[PDB]
Amino acid sequence: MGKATYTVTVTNNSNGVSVDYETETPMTLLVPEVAAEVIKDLVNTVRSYDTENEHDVCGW
Amino acid sequence: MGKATYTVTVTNNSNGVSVDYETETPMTLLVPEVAAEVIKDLVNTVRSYDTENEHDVCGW
Repeated sequence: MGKATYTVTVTNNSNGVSVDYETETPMTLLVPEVAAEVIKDLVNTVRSYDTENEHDVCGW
Repeated sequence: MGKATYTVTVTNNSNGVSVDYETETPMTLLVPEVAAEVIKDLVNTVRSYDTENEHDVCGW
């Protein structure tokens, strides 16, 4: 099993919220639009657990 | 114990290499220039181990 994939894990030490996402991106990793979306995607996901559930959205 | 920080890990399932980075970026996480560098930096670091040279641009 030798595929080209990447695992980006984003966790908040302030909220202690961990979030991992498997994304297979070669050069796209260097890409800002992709990296930004990834970083934001991860964060967006981390916050996703904050909003909707466990308390209603407010701060955000 | 109440600090604001984030843990972004980057592992290449293709090279089985992993790289973790602890950075404190609130809104920056959404920023592409920051995320791009964070994503590229992470990758650059992961690849850094692939290259004999272990000197990667990351503030100095």
